[PDB]
Amino acid sequence: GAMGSMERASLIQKAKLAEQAERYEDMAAFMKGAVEKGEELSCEERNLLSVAYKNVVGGQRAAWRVLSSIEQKSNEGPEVREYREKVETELQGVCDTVLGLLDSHLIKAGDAESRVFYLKMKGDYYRYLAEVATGDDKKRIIDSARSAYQEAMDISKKEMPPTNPIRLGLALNFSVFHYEIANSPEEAISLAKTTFDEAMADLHTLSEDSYKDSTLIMQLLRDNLTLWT
Amino acid sequence: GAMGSMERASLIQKAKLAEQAERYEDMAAFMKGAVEKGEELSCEERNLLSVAYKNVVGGQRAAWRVLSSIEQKSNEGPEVREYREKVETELQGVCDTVLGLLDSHLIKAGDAESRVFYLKMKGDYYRYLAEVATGDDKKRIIDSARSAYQEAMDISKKEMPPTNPIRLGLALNFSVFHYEIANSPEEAISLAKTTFDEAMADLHTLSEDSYKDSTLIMQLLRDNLTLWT
Amino acid sequence: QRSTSTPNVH
Amino acid sequence: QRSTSTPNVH
Ligand SMILES: *CC(=O)NCC1CCN(S(=O)(=O)c2ccc(Cl)c(F)c2)CC1
Ligand SMILES: *CC(=O)NCC1CCN(S(=O)(=O)c2ccc(Cl)c(F)c2)CC1
Ligand SMILES: [Cl-]
Ligand SMILES: [Cl-]
Ligand SMILES: [Cl-]
Ligand SMILES: [Cl-]
Ligand SMILES: [Mg+2]
Ligand SMILES: [Mg+2]
Ligand SMILES: [Mg+2]
Ligand SMILES: [Mg+2]
Ligand SMILES: [Mg+2]
Ligand SMILES: [Mg+2]
Ligand SMILES: [Mg+2]
Ligand SMILES: [Mg+2]
Repeated sequence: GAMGSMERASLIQKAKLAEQAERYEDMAAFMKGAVEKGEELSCEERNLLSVAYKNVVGGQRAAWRVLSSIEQKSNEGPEVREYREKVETELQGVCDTVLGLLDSHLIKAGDAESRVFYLKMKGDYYRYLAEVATGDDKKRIIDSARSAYQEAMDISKKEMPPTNPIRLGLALNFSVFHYEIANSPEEAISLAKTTFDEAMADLHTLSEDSYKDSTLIMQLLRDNLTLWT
Repeated sequence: GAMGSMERASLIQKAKLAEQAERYEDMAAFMKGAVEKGEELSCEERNLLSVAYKNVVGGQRAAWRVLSSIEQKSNEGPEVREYREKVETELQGVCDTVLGLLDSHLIKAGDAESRVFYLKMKGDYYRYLAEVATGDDKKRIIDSARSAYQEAMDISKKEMPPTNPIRLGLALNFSVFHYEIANSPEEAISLAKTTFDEAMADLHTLSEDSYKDSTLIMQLLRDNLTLWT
Repeated sequence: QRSTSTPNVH
Repeated sequence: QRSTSTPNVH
């Protein structure tokens, strides 16, 4: 790999510099090189990996959405479709890269925190592939996303308190899957509601080092429920 | 080139889609392909080219500035310098690409508007190279920037009214050159002042199709003068 | 208006 | 605070 000659610690340091510089493709490349050293990631490093790729793919998703909307408004020349397909292919290549790292290196064994986080990540990037998929593929990707989310859900309910931010973020994203991808708004609404209600019922489990993250997700669950009702 | 097989009109159309999608590297690539067809650019197309590359290089400049500031604060491991050099090299490659298009294809002959705009662009991208340059190079790049700006200034004062937005934008950027690159604040201040004063004295020459651009630059000239006094 | 998923923090 | 140059429009 392009990062093969660089020390793991230097790769982590440069990922942090790239985040500060808002160079998220660089940051993702550095974090990929760090993963490929084959050691586990700490919580801080998992956050760098997460932030990097989510920034890269988020810009691709937002571009895809602009072009796809132009494409559909023009169905009421080949250039819009071609350019949309070009962005789509790039997005799928980024999702394939992330899913490959998860399967090749990251998902194992290990923290319950870390196992849940990687399975949630797997669900997310299958979901991003599902946003642009069609046909025989699309059903494959959707079941892949569900299976990853559902395994993460089982572990999280077993091993983490109901305010844990990975637990909450996973439940938030799983409900978005139900609503936006699986077309199961009742499933999405019931998951969002019980997730929020169970966090409030066990509010006392907020952690000193992550309570701002937890309460942010609880509010996002409530915003989705208002949107959906 | 990568765009060699695509129709010029399709390249322009896709540049416009890429601008809407905020894919400025794509937009710059499309506009480079359009330039390489060897026909002149219209005002609208010159704007696409300008917006695209300025977005690409602006993100590089802002990243370079973050890393350079971290680098200097750490002079009071090689990773910061290495990563700064990596961003620097990318920025210089973009400036070399733009300067090559200008010299290979764009600067000729033609509109006084267009001749001034390309010479101003040449000044700008030499100035961006000068922001990161040192040594025997730096003096070369600085004189190159001045020579391009000064020729553009002569033509603009001869052929364009004092409110013309290319004329104003050029004068604005030339004064920034004087202040920030050549370390000639009096030169910068006297150019900014006479540029603004001459635009107000001939305010009646504002054009219906560009007066918002003109008055924006006049305000930027005034903001620089307040900053500099 | 689309649903909100987990954002980037820290 | 640095000087302002020409911005991107349209
Ligand atoms: C200890 C650890 O694994 N840290 C890495 C974090 C864990 C949480 N995720 S998340 O994507 O679930 C998330 C992101 C933002 C916010 Cl505000 C959350 F509450 C959760 C990111 C990586
Ligand atoms: C007709 C034509 O050549 N249009 C292309 C424009 C001309 C002006 N430049 S500029 O960079 O000088 C400029 C940019 C923004 C604003 Cl608000 C200006 F007043 C000038 C861009 C390309
Ligand atoms: Cl394309
Ligand atoms: Cl279980
Ligand atoms: Cl580097
Ligand atoms: Cl003259
Ligand atoms: Mg190592
Ligand atoms: Mg029609
Ligand atoms: Mg497709
Ligand atoms: Mg262990
Ligand atoms: Mg052609
Ligand atoms: Mg020190
Ligand atoms: Mg250097
Ligand atoms: Mg002609």
